[PDB]
Amino acid sequence: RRRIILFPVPFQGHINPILQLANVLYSKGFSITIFHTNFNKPKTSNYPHFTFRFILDNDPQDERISNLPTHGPLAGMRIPIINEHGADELRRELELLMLASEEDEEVSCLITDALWYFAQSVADSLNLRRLVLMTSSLFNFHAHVSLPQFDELGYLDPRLEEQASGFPMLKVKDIKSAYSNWQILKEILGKMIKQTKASSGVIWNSFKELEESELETVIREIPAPSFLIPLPKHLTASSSSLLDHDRTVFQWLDQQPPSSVLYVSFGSTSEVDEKDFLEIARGLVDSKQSFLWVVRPGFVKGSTWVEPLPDGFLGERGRIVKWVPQQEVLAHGAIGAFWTHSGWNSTLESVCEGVPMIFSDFGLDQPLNARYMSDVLKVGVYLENGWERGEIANAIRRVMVDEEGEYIRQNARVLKQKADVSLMKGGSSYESLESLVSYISSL
Ligand SMILES: C[C@@H]1C[C@@]23CC[C@H]4[C@@](C)(CCC[C@@]4(C)C(=O)O)[C@@H]2CC[C@]1(O[C@@H]1O[C@H](CO)[C@@H](O)[C@@H](O[C@@H]2O[C@@H](CO)[C@@H](O)[C@@H](O)[C@@H]2O)[C@H]1O[C@H]1O[C@@H](CO)[C@H](O)[C@H](O)[C@@H]1O)C3
Ligand SMILES: O=c1ccn([C@@H]2O[C@H](COP(=O)(O)OP(=O)(O)O)[C@@H](O)[C@H]2O)c(=O)[nH]1
Repeated sequence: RRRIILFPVPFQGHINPILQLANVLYSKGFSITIFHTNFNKPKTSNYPHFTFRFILDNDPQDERISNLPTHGPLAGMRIPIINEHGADELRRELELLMLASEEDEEVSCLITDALWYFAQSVADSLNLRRLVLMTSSLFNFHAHVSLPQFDELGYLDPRLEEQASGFPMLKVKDIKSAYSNWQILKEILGKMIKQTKASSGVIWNSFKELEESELETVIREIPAPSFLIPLPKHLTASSSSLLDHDRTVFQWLDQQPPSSVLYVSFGSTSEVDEKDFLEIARGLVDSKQSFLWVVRPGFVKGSTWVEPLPDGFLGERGRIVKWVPQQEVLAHGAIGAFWTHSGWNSTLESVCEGVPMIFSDFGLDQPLNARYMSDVLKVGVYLENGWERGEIANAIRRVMVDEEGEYIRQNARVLKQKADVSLMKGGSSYESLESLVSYISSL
């Protein structure tokens, strides 16, 4: 028997695909151990078939992460901090596990988030193969490796509406938004790319017919074999949710006509002004469409939840909730469209459920996802110029009601079908998974 160790980054958009992958590999006969921080841990009782080992932030907590806040932008500093100081502990934990292994059981490989670049040298030092799971798109990676030219052309220094050079898919504004925090980002992205290239293999949460134009960059830039597997088509991430589900939404969805509901969610970490939260509310009401709006407590700066919102302002058409099983909501027949912040997991879930999108973005890979989905695949409409009630309502009605938006709704249905076909015998994702399992088994 063969065991796989997976090591996720402890945030919702990173824990979800890694535990989806773990379940896919378990279904192929591998045993599974998950290394995880105590911070943002998932419910281990949801995974009785996995062994969990909590590392790196056991108390006594290191002076470096002990004081760090658990929410907000600062919470993510754990990532560079662990990258720079976690190697010795990670090596100890891997050796302990390999020493306690049964005789009929070998550890085939370690799979980490690509952001754990420090894990490559640890795994090398144990003669352990490391595979990398990319939680962002191939298009995003193509932009990463093109950063030399970007800085060179002056894109990275504060021409906004012009097509970027040798990247006609993007506007300069997209690059400026995506790489706005350069000094801090440049080092992380450089190290992540370098150690991804040195890995034994790269698993992408995508499928070939989604990102066909980007396959050549990956083959040329990454010498290790790449595997494209659309995880949401195998299973939802419901079991790895870090917050409790409000499942009362399904009884409400069951009262809505098919394709009549706009689902609205801006992810697991974004936050907005009070000024913008109220403009978003006014756009929603102005569209005259039914909506289900997930608002994380903490989404609005300066309020605990939605205190700025007058009582009854959503009316008959709208409901606001703290958190849902998102892919299961997207699969419900009532859903007509998805207003997303363009996180990659949300984007791919909406594609795999065939739901057209309205795109906003909060930086990082989000503006690139929004531009690729709206202009290359044409499965949504991109609100690329702030929050304005009038523009919001027009975008919503264009995707959900206007005859002019029919091609977008049709494109989303066709793309879902292409994803389903990729999982059949002979399809691209079926063959990638088949190859991934035989590759891991040969290690
Ligand atoms: C590893 C990065 C370093 C860091 C932490 C510190 C830093 C930064 C945030 C930037 C500046 C402020 C500061 C200080 C501050 O934390 O607020 C600075 C950038 C980002 C850092 O990682 C981010 O940590 C967030 C939690 O704080 C997560 O929610 C992650 O992302 C979430 O899930 C994804 C699904 O794959 C996305 O789809 C994404 O939409 C979604 O937000 C991850 O985003 C992406 O960063 C992309 C930037 O290029 C990468 O390409 C990766 O692919 C990576 O996925 C955190
Ligand atoms: O109410 C919600 C909102 C989102 N999610 C899940 O949280 C993840 C968000 O990841 P994404 O990459 O889209 O954005 P991030 O939060 O990392 O910015 C996705 O898997 C969603 O299905 C959820 O389960 N319920």
